[PDB]
Amino acid sequence: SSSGWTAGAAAYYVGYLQPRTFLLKYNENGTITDAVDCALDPLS
Amino acid sequence: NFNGLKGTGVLTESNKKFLPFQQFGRDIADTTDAVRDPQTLEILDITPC
Ligand SMILES: *[C@@H]1O[C@H](CO)[C@@H](O)[C@H](O)[C@H]1NC(C)=O
Ligand SMILES: *[C@@H]1O[C@H](CO)[C@@H](O)[C@H](O)[C@H]1NC(C)=O
Repeated sequence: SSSGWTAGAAAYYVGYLQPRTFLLKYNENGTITDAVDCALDPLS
Repeated sequence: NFNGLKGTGVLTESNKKFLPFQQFGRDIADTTDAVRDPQTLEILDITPC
């Protein structure tokens, strides 16, 4: 009933966004193949 | 004048792929290089004269 219930496994993740600048690489088909950050690391 | 786009050029058949949400096609200089005809779905390649 409302008191007493068994549930199965479940996992989820919640994350927060922020204004960033990214570099995106397209392919011949037109699908995004890779993306790289611009404000994370000196190499980035 | 495809869907309100006053331009002059040559229209030919194009084999390029379109994502379902994608409609237009663009190049490095922000020049429209592909359109989808509103009445009938098709791939057209705009090439200047
Ligand atoms: C489950 O069934 C019983 C049978 O009478 C009922 O009393 C109970 O309200 C039911 N569970 C819920 C959550 O309503
Ligand atoms: C408009 O054109 C499309 C494409 O041929 C057709 O499927 C549709 O029935 C037409 N509708 C009207 C109201 O003419």
